[PDB]
Formats: sequence, C-alpha cells, structure tokens
Amino acid sequence: LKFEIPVCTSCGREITPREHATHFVCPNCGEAIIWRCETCRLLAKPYKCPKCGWEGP
Amino acid sequence: SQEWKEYAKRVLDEWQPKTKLGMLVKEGQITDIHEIFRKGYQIKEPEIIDVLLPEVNARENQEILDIALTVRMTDSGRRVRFRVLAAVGNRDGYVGLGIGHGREVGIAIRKAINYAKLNIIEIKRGCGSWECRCRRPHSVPFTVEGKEGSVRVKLIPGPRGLGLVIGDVGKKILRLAGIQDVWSQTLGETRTTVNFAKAVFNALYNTNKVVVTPEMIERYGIVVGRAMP
Amino acid sequence: GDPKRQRKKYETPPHPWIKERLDRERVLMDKYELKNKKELWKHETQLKNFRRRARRLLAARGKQAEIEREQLLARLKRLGLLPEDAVLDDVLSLTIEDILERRLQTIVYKKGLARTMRQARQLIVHGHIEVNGQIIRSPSYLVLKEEEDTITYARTSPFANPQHPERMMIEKA
Amino acid sequence: PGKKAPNGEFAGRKLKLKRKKFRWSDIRYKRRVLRLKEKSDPLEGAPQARGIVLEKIAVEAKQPNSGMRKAVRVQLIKNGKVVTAFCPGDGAIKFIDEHDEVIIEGIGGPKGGSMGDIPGIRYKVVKVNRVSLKELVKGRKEKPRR
Amino acid sequence: TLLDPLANALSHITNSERVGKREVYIKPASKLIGEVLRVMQKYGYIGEFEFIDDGRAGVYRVQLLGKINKAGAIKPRFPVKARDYERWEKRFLPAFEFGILIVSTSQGVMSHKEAREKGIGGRLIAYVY
Amino acid sequence: MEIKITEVKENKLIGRKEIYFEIYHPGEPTPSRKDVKGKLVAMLDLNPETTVIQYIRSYFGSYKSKGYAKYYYDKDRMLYIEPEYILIRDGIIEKK
RNA sequence: ACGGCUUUUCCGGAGUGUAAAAAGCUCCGGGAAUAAGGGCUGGGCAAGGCCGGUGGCAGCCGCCGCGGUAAUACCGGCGGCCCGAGUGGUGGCCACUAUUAUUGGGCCUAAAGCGGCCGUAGCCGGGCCCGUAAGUCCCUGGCGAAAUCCCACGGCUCAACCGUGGG
Ligand SMILES: [Mg+2]
Ligand SMILES: [Mg+2]
Ligand SMILES: [Mg+2]
Ligand SMILES: [Mg+2]
Ligand SMILES: [Mg+2]
Ligand SMILES: [Mg+2]
Ligand SMILES: [Mg+2]
Ligand SMILES: [Mg+2]
Ligand SMILES: [Mg+2]
Ligand SMILES: [Mg+2]
Ligand SMILES: [Mg+2]
Ligand SMILES: [Mg+2]
Ligand SMILES: [Mg+2]
Ligand SMILES: [Mg+2]
Ligand SMILES: [Mg+2]
Ligand SMILES: [Mg+2]
Ligand SMILES: [Mg+2]
Ligand SMILES: [Zn+2]
Ligand SMILES: [Zn+2]
Ligand SMILES: [Zn+2]
Repeated sequence: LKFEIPVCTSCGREITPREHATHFVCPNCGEAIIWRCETCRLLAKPYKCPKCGWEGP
Repeated sequence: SQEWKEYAKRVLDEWQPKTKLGMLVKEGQITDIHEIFRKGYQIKEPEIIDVLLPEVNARENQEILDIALTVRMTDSGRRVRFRVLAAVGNRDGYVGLGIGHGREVGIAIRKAINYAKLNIIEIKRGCGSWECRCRRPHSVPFTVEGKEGSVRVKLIPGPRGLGLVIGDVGKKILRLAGIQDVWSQTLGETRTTVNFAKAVFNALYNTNKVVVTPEMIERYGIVVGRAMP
Repeated sequence: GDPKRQRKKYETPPHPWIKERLDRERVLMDKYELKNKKELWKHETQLKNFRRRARRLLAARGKQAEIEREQLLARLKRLGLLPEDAVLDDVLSLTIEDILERRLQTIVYKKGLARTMRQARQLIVHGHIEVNGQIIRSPSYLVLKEEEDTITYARTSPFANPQHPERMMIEKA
Repeated sequence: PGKKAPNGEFAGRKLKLKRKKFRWSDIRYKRRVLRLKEKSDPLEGAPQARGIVLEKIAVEAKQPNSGMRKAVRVQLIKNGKVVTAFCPGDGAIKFIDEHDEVIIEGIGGPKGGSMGDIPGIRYKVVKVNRVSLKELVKGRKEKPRR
Repeated sequence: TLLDPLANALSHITNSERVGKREVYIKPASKLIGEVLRVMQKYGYIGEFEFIDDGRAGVYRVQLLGKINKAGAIKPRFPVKARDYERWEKRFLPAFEFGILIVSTSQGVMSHKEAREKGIGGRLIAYVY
Repeated sequence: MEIKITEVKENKLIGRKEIYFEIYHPGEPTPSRKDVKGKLVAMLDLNPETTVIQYIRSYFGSYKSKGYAKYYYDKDRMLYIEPEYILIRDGIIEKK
C-alpha cells in the first residue's frame, strides 16, 4: 500500500513537505486530530472539531 | 542495497541523538523516510538522512554543481573564500540542494554536502504529455514553474525517451530526483548558476502545491516519493 | 520558386565536443565495428523518425490516422523490431541497439558464419553471403524477419565447402 | 503603463501598423532593407577581390600590446579604390613586392569588420601572383618569375 | 469604465481563493455569468450559488471550496472549429486533460469536452483549472 | 545452362509470337546469343531463319538471366516490321 | 615475426550490353598486391604542465587574452584529439534572440509616459425581453493542373531513384 497525505481541517488543502504547519488533539474533547496549514495559521482562520463541534483558535 | 543497509546499521548503533526527531529515529518509532515530512519538524542532524536514506552517500548520487572563489578586501591584502554549490538525491523521489563555505575547497565541499541533506524534499512524478499517455512516473505530471533572482524556469511534461531538454545544471538536478524526460522554457540570467539551480529546485518543490482529484492520480500515474513496485 | 534538391538522410550533432556523448558513441562504434560516425548517425536518425511518427499518431484521431497507426505497427514487426502482439506505446521503448542488431554484418556474425565482426564485413563486401538466393554486398542492409533464416554462404563461394581451410577455422570457434 | 494595446478583435490594422513602425528601430532590419552596406562597400558585395600593390607599410598594435604589423596598400582592379590589407604569417612580408598582384578577402572580425589589436585593417592577403601565400610562408612551393 | 462583467467575476474569484475566502459576491450579474457558474459547479470547482435581487442587475452569492488553481476570461473571444481544440488546450491548460475551456455554441454554453463529443465549434470565453 | 519458358503470347496483328524466358547458370558466363537461339529453336520447333532474339540481360548478384525473343511466321513480314539494327546484331543479315 | 585466407577495388581475357561505342553486369587467369588527408591541441571546447628555438622583437588573437631570457597560448620536434575522401578560409540568409514580443518584451532609480488639459475619426463599451441571420459553428454540391511533401506495397542487389494506391 501507500500512505495518506494529511489535509488541513480549515481549508482542506494538502500539507506540503516543509511548511510551518501544526497538528494537535481537539482541546475540548480530545477525540479528533486538528491540522492547520501555514496560511490558515498566518491569517488566524477559525477551525471546528468534527466530533464535538467546538470551534475557534 | 546490501552495502547501504549495513552502512545504515553501523551509523545507527554508534550515534547519540541530540534532537527530539533524532531520538524518535534512534528508538525505532520512525522507520520510513516519508514519515519526517508534512508535520513541521525541524531537521538538524544529518544522521537522520543517513539512517533513513543511506544511498545519498554514494558517489553516483552526489553532484558538485559549482565552485567559486570570492574576495574580501583589507589593508593587508585580499582574503579569499571558497563557495561550493552541491546536490544529492536517491534517483527515485527525494532530492536536496546545499551551499557551503570554507578557507579551503575540501571544507566547503564537506559542509555543502552536509547542508544538502538537511534541505531534503519529496516531490511528485507522473506522465502528462499530450503525445505520450503511459501512466508511468518518468516526467513531471503537469507543467510547473519556479523562480530565484532574475531567473524564471518552466518545466513541461515530455514523451518517454525524449531526454532532458534543459541546461546542464537542470539536467543534473532532475536526474538526481529520478526524472528522465522534460521540456523547458527560461527567462533571466541562466549563467548565474546558484540562481538557476535554486529556480529548478523550487519548480520541483512546487509539484506539491497543485490541487488534484483522485481521478487525476489514475490518469497521470502520479507517484509521491518512491515508485514502490 | 526553386526546383527540388536532394537532402541528407542523417542529422549531425548540435555540438561537436560534448564528453558524455563522445564516450557513448565511441563504445557503440567499437562494439559494432562501424566505419565512421555518419554511418552510426544514419541509424540514429532512423530511430528518431520512428518515434516521431508514434508521437504524432498518439495525439491524432480520425480515419487516416488509424490506417497509418496499423501501417507503422505492421512495418515495425516485419523488420523484426517488435513482437507480434506489440502496441503503439511499445514504439517509445526502442533503443539504438535494437536497430544495430538488424544489420546484415551483425546477423552474419551472430549466426556463426564468421569469427569476428570485421570478418563478417569482409565476407559481405567480397561477395560470399547470399540472402534468399541473392548476393548483397551492403553490410548496413537491415534484414527482414521472414528472410533471416535463409542466409547462407553463396553457392559459388569458396566457403561453400566444409573442407575449406578458412571455414574450418571459423567452425572451430 | 497600462495593458499593452490594441488587444481588440477588430483592431488588426492598428496592430500591424504599430509593429511596422517600431521595426525601423532595429538597426539590423534598417540596414538590410535600405541596402546601406552595398552603398559603401569597396568590394561591391564580393567575397574576394584582386588588386595591385602600391607600397608596404607597418601599423602599430593597440594598447596594451606592442609590436609592428606588416601590411600593404592595394589598388583594386574593379573600381580603382585603395585599401589596406594585412599579410599573415612569420616573414610573410618578404614574399611581397611592389607592382605585384594580390587576392584579398575579409579579415574576419566582429560584424564583418576588423579584429584583434589592429582596428582599421579589414582585409588580408591570400594569394600573391596567383600562388597561395600560406604555402610560400611554409615552403612547399616557390614564387615564380624571381 | 466597466467593459466586461465576466472578466471581473473570474479575476475576483481567483483573487479570493488565494487568500482562503469561503464565499464571494459577484456584483453586476447577467445570464452568461450564470451559465458559466453552472458549468463550473458541474465539474466541482464551486459549491452552491444563488441569485439575489436588488433593483439593479442583480447579485450572485457563491460558495468556494479551495479547489481552483486558476480561472480567467479569454479576450478576444476567438472562434474555434470542432477538431481544433488541442492547440488551445496547450495554450491555456497544464496537461492533456487537465481543466476545462468554456465555449459558447449555438447549442448553449458548455465545456470543450462536451462540445468536442457533440462535434461542434464555437467561441472561447473562459478557462478554469 | 537450363532454360525455363515463362510466357508465350500470340500477336496476330503483327503476325508473330513473343517469348519470355529465364536461363539458370551458376558459375558460368552469360550465355551467347547463338547458344540461346539454338536451344530455343530445338525446344519449340521453330524455323531458325525467322527467330529473332530481342535481348539477354544479367543482373547484379544473380545466377540467372532474363531474355526476350520473337518468332515470325513469314520472312517478309519480319523484314518489313523489325528494325535493321536488330537483324544485323542477330546475324540474320549482313551489314553493308 | 611467423603460418594461412580473400579479391570489393587493380591488370590481362570471353560473353552480354549499345544505333555504333563506352560504362554496367555474369564468368576465367595473376596478386595484399594498386589506394589518407585536412584542421586543432590556455578557456569557451575533445585533446601535453614534455623537449629545442625566440625574448614586448618576431608572431598569435571570432571573443576573453598570450609574448618584457625559466612561454602548457608564438616557431619547430615528438606525442594527443575531432572529422574523414574529404577537411579548413571568406561573404550571405535562418536559428541563437522573449535583441521586434499575436502566441510573448519593456518605460521610479538602467534606453523609454507628450509640461498640462479639452476634444474629431478610429479602437473598446452596463442589465433584461422580442425579431433578424451579416459575422460565427455544423452538413453537403463545384473548384484550387502536374511535379514537389508524408505513409504502405511493388521494380532496379538494398538504397538514392521510379511505379500503384491512401493522405
Ligand atoms: Mg586599516
Ligand atoms: Mg528573491
Ligand atoms: Mg539576458
Ligand atoms: Mg522565377
Ligand atoms: Mg579539455
Ligand atoms: Mg581565427
Ligand atoms: Mg620553452
Ligand atoms: Mg606546437
Ligand atoms: Mg528588454
Ligand atoms: Mg507626464
Ligand atoms: Mg480626451
Ligand atoms: Mg452587453
Ligand atoms: Mg452563414
Ligand atoms: Mg498538385
Ligand atoms: Mg528486387
Ligand atoms: Mg523499397
Ligand atoms: Mg514518383
Ligand atoms: Zn489551511
Ligand atoms: Zn472535539
Ligand atoms: Zn509517458
């Protein structure tokens, strides 16, 4: 098999090999993994957990 | 692959890691090259590439792109410095480019090879030519661009067996990445070798920035990293 | 305007002194015992023309394109450069070595009628080899598959006698 | 400056006139179409010419080189104009005499003109009394009629 | 002054997607912009869109999904024949079947793939990939 | 030499028969016109006085030659139809 | 250096060929015999850090640059490289050149925005409904000689060349 390319939670684009992205468990519930790409972090875009629905940086 | 496996084994057992990612590699929690990318890690120890991609230490997988000597003026004469531009790769899907400086040529060559490893990237390969639709990863999957200084580079998919229709620096870099056929167009001062090489490297990196659909992956035979038969 | 002028059948290199190309071509010249560069260049051009026809036919559609597409495949398998079940994409994997293996010089050496490539060339030039009952003195002639096995010594040649001194030395190899 | 103009579908005449107007700013195009080189060429478009030697001279090399370059003054048969021509080779000036006839051709510098450390000389001697000068300088042949 | 409502709309969309906007408003609407938006939605380059009525020429509200590399008008609107699409593809697109050229035919507005299947030409008006 | 007849055609308008043939002869010179004519007239029962050989041609790397000949039923018709040069070259008549 | 072989080509003959000749082609006798040059050798750019001369003189140099008594760059010897019955010199056109730019260039500081503005022709022009069918797209009749170009098959030993069909 092959491997899956991670995707930003806010905008849905793929993460490039060496960009300044981040990922962490949901602060509210801890059941899902949030990914944020460099552009979304720079512009402070909001994000929403797909399980518990808690939103925002 | 028998030699470089034991080289990687030798390096691993006598290495004391100074960084968190180096520790993850030392303890067997990371076993593949593709697992160090796309998560924001800082890569600061060259032993990481030596363990995960040992074949970048072969002579056929390293190229010295150019050597220049530069001068600083002083009241006691001219102080001379060497600048070396070099590149490494695995001829499948990983490539890196680096610059080194030193008082003698050998020091600069060592440092330049060292910095190329630390600047490693993974790319995408495929077949996108109107006159060759073979779904094999011998070319770029679609047209891409890169730039540095006054230099602009555009890379275009080409038919199997065409060769690399590009200047020599671009030839060396593309060969180290595992690409056999391409067409190209350039603007600016290509005789500035540092900028020419950086523009080609940026163009290769930019294959990751194009948005694609699952259907496209089948149509162009897109492969990320190793071809993996 | 101007009337027709007959044009060269081969193309010259874009730069005369490139080290890598010189090394590659020297290896080929030594291996197949060619007389000069232009001979080699001739065969290179033949290969290029084949590929250029395949590249154009892949991106074409219509009724004449299909006829041309099947004619190209048929000609390539008649010369013995592709197997009977090949497709158009297979045209793009042909190498220069495929064409040189079809020279009458090479085939005379491969079958065991001579001991060396140089001897095969002299046998062809002096008129000791017959191809399907006809004597041909051109070492660069490309042999069709249908006539490959009817290639022998000429029936009027000194070599068409198993007791000839030079033939016994050829057979000892 | 805004967008390059005109871009319109029905603006063909103006676009063609613009391209024609600024093509006269290209010195290559202007010289060819106006035939300026033909108007001033002493060789009258020929690749070689024949002339008669009037005297021998020497030209100093330009800075920072030093040396004397040996040349001849030649009067051309076709129109009577006089031009200077270089004599290439070591000791070549010794094979030339006054009233001898020579064949000259271009010296081969940039833009079809002069070259090296001798600007002002545009031609070189190739034959002397219908014998190749290169042979004479090397040997292999003798200059006739003494 | 305003010369071309369709060019403004496509340049606006490509500017907005580069900074991650989730929706846009196309201010002077028209029927041709609506047909182009329908074709864009069919191939998955945009989400839902809706017409909003002022007393003026109307507004379009469009949802973006980050799936557009680039989009733009073609000026002048070159005529094209039914078997001549490849050279225009090489002019505007990055690989052999990558993206769409949008074509105005006497059978309506459609992608160049559908028109090539029908065997008709028309006028080029836009590209999206 | 071994002779093989390829075609015999009837031409009533001219009043002749036209004969195409091959000769197989490895290791031998090109056959002469006299020998070919004698063999042909024996092989077809012709009056040799009205038998004309048009040509005998050899090829580059071959062991055989191709030939063309004509046979008239009447001598006067032959003298009226055929050119003088071919009848002399075949020894039918004498050059003045 | 020994031992053996061959005869494309070469010398002398017979036949065929030809309007007649000559070439060409098939056979027979002799014999490795009868057959290599031009340019280059510091970088661009493949190839010498060897020897002997000359000493800012003579000379070389498309361009960059060599030569001022210890010249890898001039002249010559010996070596080496490229192409080869050819290989160098001079002049012209295209490419190189996105240095003419529709595709596809520039104009703050490098060549280049009229000192400023009003307006004629031209070019470019906001949304909806109905009609027309000039532009535009599709189908089909009559045309755009042959030679020249591309492909397959066939005839000259193959090819160049020539014929039959498709474009
Ligand atoms: Mg001081
Ligand atoms: Mg920069
Ligand atoms: Mg430039
Ligand atoms: Mg005329
Ligand atoms: Mg070299
Ligand atoms: Mg010169
Ligand atoms: Mg010396
Ligand atoms: Mg010398
Ligand atoms: Mg410019
Ligand atoms: Mg002003
Ligand atoms: Mg005004
Ligand atoms: Mg309108
Ligand atoms: Mg109409
Ligand atoms: Mg015609
Ligand atoms: Mg034949
Ligand atoms: Mg043929
Ligand atoms: Mg013909
Ligand atoms: Zn994002
Ligand atoms: Zn949650
Ligand atoms: Zn391909």
